[PDB]
Amino acid sequence: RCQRCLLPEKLCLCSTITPAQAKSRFCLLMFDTMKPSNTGRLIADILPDTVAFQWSRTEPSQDLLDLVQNPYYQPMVVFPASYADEQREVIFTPPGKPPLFIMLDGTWPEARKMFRKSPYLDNLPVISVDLSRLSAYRLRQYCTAEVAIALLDMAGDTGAAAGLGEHFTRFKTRYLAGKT
Amino acid sequence: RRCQRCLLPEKLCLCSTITPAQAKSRFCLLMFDTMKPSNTGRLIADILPDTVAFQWSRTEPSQDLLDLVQNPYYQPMVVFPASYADEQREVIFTPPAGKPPLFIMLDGTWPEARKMFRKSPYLDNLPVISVDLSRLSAYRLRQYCTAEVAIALLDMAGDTGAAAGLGEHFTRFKTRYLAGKT
Ligand SMILES: CSC[C@H]1O[C@@H](n2cnc3c(N)ncnc32)[C@H](O)[C@@H]1O
Ligand SMILES: CSC[C@H]1O[C@@H](n2cnc3c(N)ncnc32)[C@H](O)[C@@H]1O
Ligand SMILES: [Zn+2]
Ligand SMILES: [Zn+2]
Repeated sequence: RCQRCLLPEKLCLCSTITPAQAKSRFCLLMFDTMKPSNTGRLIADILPDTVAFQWSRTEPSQDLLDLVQNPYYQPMVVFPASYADEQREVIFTPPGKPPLFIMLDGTWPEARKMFRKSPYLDNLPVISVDLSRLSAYRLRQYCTAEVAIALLDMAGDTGAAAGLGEHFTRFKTRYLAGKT
Repeated sequence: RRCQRCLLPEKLCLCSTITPAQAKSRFCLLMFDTMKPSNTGRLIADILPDTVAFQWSRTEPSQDLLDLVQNPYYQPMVVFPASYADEQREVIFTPPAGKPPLFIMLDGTWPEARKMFRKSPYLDNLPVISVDLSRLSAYRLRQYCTAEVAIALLDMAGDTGAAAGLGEHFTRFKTRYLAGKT
């Protein structure tokens, strides 16, 4: 197995990676800090400015707090609108200020716990994802990578959205064939 | 649900990725019947579109096939393991210089290629070329199928650009063929 791409050495895709540029930026809030089937790591392959943090219940990192409170960005929590309280601001599109998409990586019981017990995210708006936009990139819950492609298209980053789609498709195919 | 041109599930269609190459060598596929997706001889035509294919016949060979294996513009070779040749049969381990090579492939199952090798009087005066398969290492590829053999022959003839192009195309097909199988 390759160590960079985690695919068996006969199926390495590291030679095919070509990054794209986007006005949007991603922040990965990880619960365990990686398994080969985790799709959030594919985002950094196409957008190397992606930042990642290990989630902590008691003591959040000072690097993380300085980012979500940086007025340069318009931060927003990416989580389905059904899970939000009646007073929580919910939006359906990313507004001038470049978005900072905060993803909650992990299984659904863990992403719910991260959503419910992080006081530093409670004043941020929630963005509900229009997954219908995956049709324009010929893609069919939905993993962290598929949601990211929809967000890039929602913000006008078509070049980066198309790139992540071909890279994600390239990975899924070599992953299935590696099981054979 | 399956693409008609590449014979893979439409979600794994690779037709948009095909880029042809150019080579001094030419291929002639002698086939036993008409297609199963795991048959690899068609990948050669994707990268070298001047490939010609004929249906084998025990009684009446075609005149397009007979005129081509007697056209003195080419140097024709029967691609077959030398172990099955008569002791008087000329055997070679490299394509000669000058005249461009014309590789005659016997595509089918090993009982079918053996029958064609013995019952074709129009092929018996031609030399048998023995393929050097260790050349597949230069293309990161590990008997073998028809397409794998053709990559070696291209390398023996000095057509490295086309040998590499067919290398990617073969790996692409095999990867997407295994994935859609699961
Ligand atoms: C493996 S959990 C997938 C993650 O992607 C994001 N996500 C997935 N589906 C949705 C959705 N329908 N709406 C908003 N965010 C989502 C959330 O960050 C979630 O924790
Ligand atoms: C019978 S299907 C195998 C295909 O690979 C070719 N092939 C496999 N091994 C050899 C070999 N050792 N010498 C020549 N052709 C071979 C065959 O001629 C046919 O095209
Ligand atoms: Zn790799
Ligand atoms: Zn196709």
